[PDB]
Amino acid sequence: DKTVLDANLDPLKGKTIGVIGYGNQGRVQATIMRENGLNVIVGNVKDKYYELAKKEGFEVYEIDEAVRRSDVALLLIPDEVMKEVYEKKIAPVLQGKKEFVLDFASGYNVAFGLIRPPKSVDTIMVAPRMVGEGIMDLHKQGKGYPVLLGVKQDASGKAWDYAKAIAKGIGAIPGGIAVISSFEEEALLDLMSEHTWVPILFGAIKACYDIAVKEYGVSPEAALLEFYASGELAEIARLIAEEGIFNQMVHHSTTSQYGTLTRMFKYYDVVRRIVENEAKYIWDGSFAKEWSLEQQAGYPVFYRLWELATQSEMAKAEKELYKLLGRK
Amino acid sequence: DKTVLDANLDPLKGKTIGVIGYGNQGRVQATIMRENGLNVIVGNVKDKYYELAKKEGFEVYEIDEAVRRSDVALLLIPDEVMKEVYEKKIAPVLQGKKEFVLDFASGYNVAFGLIRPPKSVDTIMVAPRMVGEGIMDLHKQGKGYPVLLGVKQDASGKAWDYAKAIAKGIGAIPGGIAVISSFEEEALLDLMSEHTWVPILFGAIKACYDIAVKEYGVSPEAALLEFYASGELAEIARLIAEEGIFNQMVHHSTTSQYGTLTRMFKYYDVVRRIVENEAKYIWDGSFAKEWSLEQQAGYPVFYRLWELATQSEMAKAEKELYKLLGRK
Amino acid sequence: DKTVLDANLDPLKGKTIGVIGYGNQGRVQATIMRENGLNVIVGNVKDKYYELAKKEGFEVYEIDEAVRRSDVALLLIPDEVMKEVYEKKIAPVLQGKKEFVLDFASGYNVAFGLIRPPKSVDTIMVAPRMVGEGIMDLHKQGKGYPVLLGVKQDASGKAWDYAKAIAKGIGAIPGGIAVISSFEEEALLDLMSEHTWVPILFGAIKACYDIAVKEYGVSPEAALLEFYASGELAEIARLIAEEGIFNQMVHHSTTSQYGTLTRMFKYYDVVRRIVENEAKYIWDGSFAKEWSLEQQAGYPVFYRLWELATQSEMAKAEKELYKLLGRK
Amino acid sequence: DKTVLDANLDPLKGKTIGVIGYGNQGRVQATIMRENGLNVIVGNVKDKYYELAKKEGFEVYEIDEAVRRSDVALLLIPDEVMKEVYEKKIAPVLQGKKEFVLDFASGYNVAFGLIRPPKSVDTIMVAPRMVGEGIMDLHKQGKGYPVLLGVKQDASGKAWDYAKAIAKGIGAIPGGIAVISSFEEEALLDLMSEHTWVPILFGAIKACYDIAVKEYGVSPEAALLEFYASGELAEIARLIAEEGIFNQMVHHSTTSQYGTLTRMFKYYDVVRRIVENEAKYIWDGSFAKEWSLEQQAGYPVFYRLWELATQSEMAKAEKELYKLLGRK
Ligand SMILES: NC(=O)C1=CN([C@@H]2O[C@H](COP(=O)(O)OP(=O)(O)OC[C@H]3O[C@@H](n4cnc5c(N)ncnc54)[C@H](O)[C@@H]3O)[C@@H](O)[C@H]2O)C=CC1
Ligand SMILES: NC(=O)C1=CN([C@@H]2O[C@H](COP(=O)(O)OP(=O)(O)OC[C@H]3O[C@@H](n4cnc5c(N)ncnc54)[C@H](O)[C@@H]3O)[C@@H](O)[C@H]2O)C=CC1
Ligand SMILES: NC(=O)C1=CN([C@@H]2O[C@H](COP(=O)(O)OP(=O)(O)OC[C@H]3O[C@@H](n4cnc5c(N)ncnc54)[C@H](O)[C@@H]3O)[C@@H](O)[C@H]2O)C=CC1
Ligand SMILES: NC(=O)C1=CN([C@@H]2O[C@H](COP(=O)(O)OP(=O)(O)OC[C@H]3O[C@@H](n4cnc5c(N)ncnc54)[C@H](O)[C@@H]3O)[C@@H](O)[C@H]2O)C=CC1
Ligand SMILES: O=C(O)C1(C(=O)O)CC1
Ligand SMILES: O=C(O)C1(C(=O)O)CC1
Ligand SMILES: O=C(O)C1(C(=O)O)CC1
Ligand SMILES: O=C(O)C1(C(=O)O)CC1
Ligand SMILES: [Mg+2]
Ligand SMILES: [Mg+2]
Ligand SMILES: [Mg+2]
Ligand SMILES: [Mg+2]
Ligand SMILES: [Mg+2]
Ligand SMILES: [Mg+2]
Ligand SMILES: [Mg+2]
Ligand SMILES: [Mg+2]
Repeated sequence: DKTVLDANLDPLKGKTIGVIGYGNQGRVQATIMRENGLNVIVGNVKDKYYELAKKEGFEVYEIDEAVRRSDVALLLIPDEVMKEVYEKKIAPVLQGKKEFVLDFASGYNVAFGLIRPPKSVDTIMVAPRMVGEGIMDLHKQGKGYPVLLGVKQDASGKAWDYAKAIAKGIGAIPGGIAVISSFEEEALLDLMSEHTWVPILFGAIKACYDIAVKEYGVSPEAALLEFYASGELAEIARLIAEEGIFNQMVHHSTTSQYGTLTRMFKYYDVVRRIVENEAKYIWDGSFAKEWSLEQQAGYPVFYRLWELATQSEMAKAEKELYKLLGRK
Repeated sequence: DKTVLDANLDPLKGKTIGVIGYGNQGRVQATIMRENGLNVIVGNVKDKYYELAKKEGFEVYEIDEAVRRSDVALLLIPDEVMKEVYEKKIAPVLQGKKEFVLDFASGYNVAFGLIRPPKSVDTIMVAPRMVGEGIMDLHKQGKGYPVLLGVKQDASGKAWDYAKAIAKGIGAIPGGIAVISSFEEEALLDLMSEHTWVPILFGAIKACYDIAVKEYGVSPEAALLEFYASGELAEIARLIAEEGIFNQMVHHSTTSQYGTLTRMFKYYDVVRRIVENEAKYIWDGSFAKEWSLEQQAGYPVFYRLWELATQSEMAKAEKELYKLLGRK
Repeated sequence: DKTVLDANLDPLKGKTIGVIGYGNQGRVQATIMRENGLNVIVGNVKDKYYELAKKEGFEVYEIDEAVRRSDVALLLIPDEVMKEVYEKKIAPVLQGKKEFVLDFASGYNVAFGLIRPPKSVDTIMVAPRMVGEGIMDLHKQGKGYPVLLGVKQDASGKAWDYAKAIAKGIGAIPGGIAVISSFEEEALLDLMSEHTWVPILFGAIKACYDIAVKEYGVSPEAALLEFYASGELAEIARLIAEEGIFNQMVHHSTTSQYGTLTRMFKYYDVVRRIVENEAKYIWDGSFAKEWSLEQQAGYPVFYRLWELATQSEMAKAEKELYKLLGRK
Repeated sequence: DKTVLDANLDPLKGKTIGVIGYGNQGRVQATIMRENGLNVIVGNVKDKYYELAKKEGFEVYEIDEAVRRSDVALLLIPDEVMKEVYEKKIAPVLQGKKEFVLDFASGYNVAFGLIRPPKSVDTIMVAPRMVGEGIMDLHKQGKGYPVLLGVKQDASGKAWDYAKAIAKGIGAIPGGIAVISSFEEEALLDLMSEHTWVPILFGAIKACYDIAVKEYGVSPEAALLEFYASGELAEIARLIAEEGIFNQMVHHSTTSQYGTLTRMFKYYDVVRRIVENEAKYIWDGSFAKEWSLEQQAGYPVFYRLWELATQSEMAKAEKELYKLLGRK
């Protein structure tokens, strides 16, 4: 199928590579590649992470300097401010180039047009789905991890093979896999999760707490223990990742199975409508507007919601309890 | 009535005039006026259009220089960025003046307060309704064209006569006509069209295509031919402009007349509600906010909708077909 | 694909052809075919058009006489009364035949069963999409035009090749194209347009006028100029036919693009429902009933709506204005 | 105001007049005019009414003969079939004329386009509002009655003075009055009554009977006596015509006044909506279609409703009762 289990490493050997950032990915992928036999460099804001980068033995010039030396550059930095940084300190230098290849971790800025490099640059993506520490927790096992391949602009007829070259350049295949997919799909997917089932889950838990306490005279401690203060969810998620989402439930009681299945098929349409609405809202570009403007305004809503969440009854009770159990 | 069929040319003879821009209008109106016996100048961004402007024999200083020399200035440039340009490079110079007269092509920026010149400047508008090439396609015929007159600020008791002086200074009357109307009316009108019947028309066509193909098993080619790939609409519009909208239909079949009339009077209320909503949305200033913010954010929605429109089935089919017919 | 770019001319050479009518199509297609090397005749009501037909050098017997001489006949006459004329003056003669081929310009009467010739006649259609003058405006250019091919009844196993023979017999391919499609598709398409986007467009324009005048104190002249009294729509339609519907908008302002796209995607569902309703109403045969009965009753609704449209405020204002501009 | 209290009689003296029909109006108006000093004739179907017409001393040729002799003709015949009769036996003769003037009693057929005489005939209306016997019940009193003047087509610049000449030619002014009004207004008005308050009244009475009998155990006799079997309504209507609709109520009890006024102002909106709907239905021409088709089909609905009304309980009870009181 569309999957790729391993591929070549030719087009990157003989060229220099530009690594922008030394955070989670930057450090991991950079060290991996250096250990994969390639000449590489680093670009970074000269701060604590720069200390750590030059510590681990990576020559780190300024950003634009690392782009002048490299014919490839990977922008392993945030998604909320990258626009300005590209406008000022990268776009000029890039205009001073021919045959360049720019690859990102997230498609937010490109899928929505906030960054439009010239037609003189093959534009690509790949993105893994971990938080990043799992990838060393797998590399020391000699394993490989899964990722999502994308190409935005092709000015060399080689963007795809460059894609797989990079892929193998970071230690994903062989050992994991590599999927191919537009910038658009990656962004859509990453945002659907953050907008559909995570918040629904959290709101459901909060509602259960509130109800159980204010309408059935229950002790906060017991509610917290049942819903999330226990590690039940973690084990369930592990079993899901191992065996499968449904086959996981064989280790439960028949009562749990029955209730879960019935109520799942009973409420499927509601959440379906919700997911439709949110996915549409994303496909159109509305959420990117919303979020960019919330930055420009000074993050008021962010602030207020962070406050309301922590000043809620559930959070205070969780505080007292976690204190009791010694949990920090 | 409020119309004016021709008027004087006195207050502009003896004065210098400031022409900002050499695009469609700028070039046409400027050449017309030079050919109407007036001393004029040009202000322009020094680029290809500046090449063409100095080509056609118009001394072109910098913007602010052309405003220092002139006691009148006309801002024949876009509507999305004009704000900043006025703030930086025009407002200072203007503060260095007394007795100035500023006229625009569109009232967007003034009707909504994005540009508020001092009380030391008679502020006016006029705007034609063509795309611009029709006006030479009429001037070489010695004809005149119609326009909309507006006055925002009067500090000389002469703004209206300056208005008609300008009017005749561009070759509209005699030969066409000149209407008088606020900045507000012009903006309201130009935006109602772009928000009510153009998009409704396009959506209706798209829906007809989709339905005919996915529910009645029709070939894309035939659908495209019927709906818009033919020049039927062009001839209809021409006859409308010539004879009248309804009298135009006498050249149709009685079947078409009957169906059209019945369905027109049948759906009038719906579109009426829609038009009410949109006109209200405009009168209040909401759309200007929406659009300015969409600029500040980086044009995400614009980008995504441009993509969705071109990646639609109808567009791909139109591509294949137009290729077949040799149409570029 | 289903398209055909040129084909044979064999089955019509050696046979006589029956041309019923000398209107727009009749004259054009008849002259074309005579100029394509075929023996042809004409059938016509002996009136001014008969004068013009015998003028241009076409022997014109009576209808039934032209059918007795020909083994093919094409009924290039209206769609509202053709039924009776076929019942009286054509059905008998046709019953006096074997091996006949009848082709029409519109499928209304056949797609809905108002005319059911015998199984002794291969029954076909083709229909172009112009108004008719464009076809000489193309033939003098040596070009060809597009059309829609259909076969209703096959009693010779040759109906399709007769179809393409006729096609080339009228100067469409080579130079244009020829699509194949049932009688049903042609009728459905021609009627969807006349019922969905034309009347919606007109009602939207009318509503905009009414609103702008009665709720924002606008002068009728300016409204008329903006909405349709200008030739803006004609140029837009031309660019659509030339470049494409969406690519056409690149010549507009970004403001117009943004508003149009947003409002198009915002109102797509409403017009979709409307189009569904009307297409269903047509597929079932209801509209044909409606229209036939409106004929039998004496055209009352037709009359009254024609009156209401012309006695509207917009029409009177358009009258005064068109008078001012010299437009007849 | 628009009223006219008396006028001239000149244009009709010296000309012959064509009177079509000898029914209620025909006889009355014809005898009046003969008694007003004018040369007149009659056209009639040769039947009992023809017997009566030639009885009263009016030479009566055939219809077309009476139109050949006259330069004016008045069509004092029904509204359901007049179309055909005009098509066959009047349109030809009329085509054989120049300078003709046709006046009707009702605008149904003309206001809706079922009869469109040539531009060689000044087309007019006037219509009285009685049933016809009241007009002799007034003429023997030397009085005059009110009527509604209308002009459809003017080919002599004299249609209005012909109108008033006719008016005085029938004994309406002086003594009554004459209003001027389109064909459209007359038809609209005559049909609104027959569709709004007459049927509402009857349905209300019927509902009151049904309710009182089936939910409060009342004797049919008493219900019939209260609601309509008494002549209460007749006296009320007389007082309305004499004094005024509201001033009429001073002769009632305060209880009746209070209840009537309160419930009138309480239900005004409902009946207003109903009247709006029906008036719209008429203005468009829909009802004329409905009624013409009900003729063409054979009057099924008419028949069935006539049956249901007479086979109702109320009608049978009214039968028994009217029998008791000797009323036929
Ligand atoms: N756990 C996560 O957050 C994951 C993040 N990603 C992607 O990697 C990127 C990193 O995300 P995070 O590190 O979590 O965000 P973060 O909030 O931790 O960003 C902190 C870093 O951004 C720099 N920075 C902050 N503001 C800056 C400014 N105005 N100008 C220049 N530099 C500035 C700082 O130097 C600092 O090193 C994101 O774009 C995301 O798309 C992908 C997988 C998981
Ligand atoms: N066909 C149309 O678009 C019509 C335009 N108008 C009015 O005339 C004006 C011109 O419209 P268009 O030429 O079509 O827009 P446009 O998109 O073609 O504007 C391009 C011009 O704007 C300049 N420009 C762009 N960005 C700039 C920036 N940041 N700073 C300085 N200059 C910048 C460029 O030098 C370029 O010459 C509009 O404001 C509109 O209200 C009136 C009738 C029709
Ligand atoms: N512009 C258009 O109206 C188009 C028409 N067509 C098709 O071609 C046909 C012609 O349409 P139009 O010429 O526009 O209609 P039309 O209203 O112009 O019809 C006038 C013609 O019909 C004849 N006619 C009228 N009543 C008649 C009657 N009772 N008995 C015998 N002959 C009568 C007349 O002699 C006259 O020549 C239509 O059926 C239509 O399907 C196809 C493309 C465009
Ligand atoms: N009381 C009323 O009905 C009112 C009538 N009018 C108007 O006066 C006219 C007379 O109305 P009515 O006498 O009540 O209608 P009606 O139902 O009494 O019509 C009977 C007359 O119509 C003739 N007739 C019937 N069918 C015919 C046919 N196929 N062909 C030729 N002649 C036919 C008959 O010979 C007969 O003389 C109407 O058109 C109406 O507009 C105006 C005021 C009141
Ligand atoms: O929620 C629980 O504790 C479980 C049960 O079956 O009772 C294991 C799922
Ligand atoms: O849509 C069509 O082709 C028309 C027809 O009457 O059939 C000309 C309007
Ligand atoms: O962008 C504008 O203002 C247009 C107008 O409606 O006049 C050209 C489309
Ligand atoms: O309905 C009645 O009998 C009346 C009353 O007042 O009781 C006279 C009106
Ligand atoms: Mg994710
Ligand atoms: Mg994310
Ligand atoms: Mg416009
Ligand atoms: Mg605009
Ligand atoms: Mg059509
Ligand atoms: Mg049609
Ligand atoms: Mg009446
Ligand atoms: Mg009546």
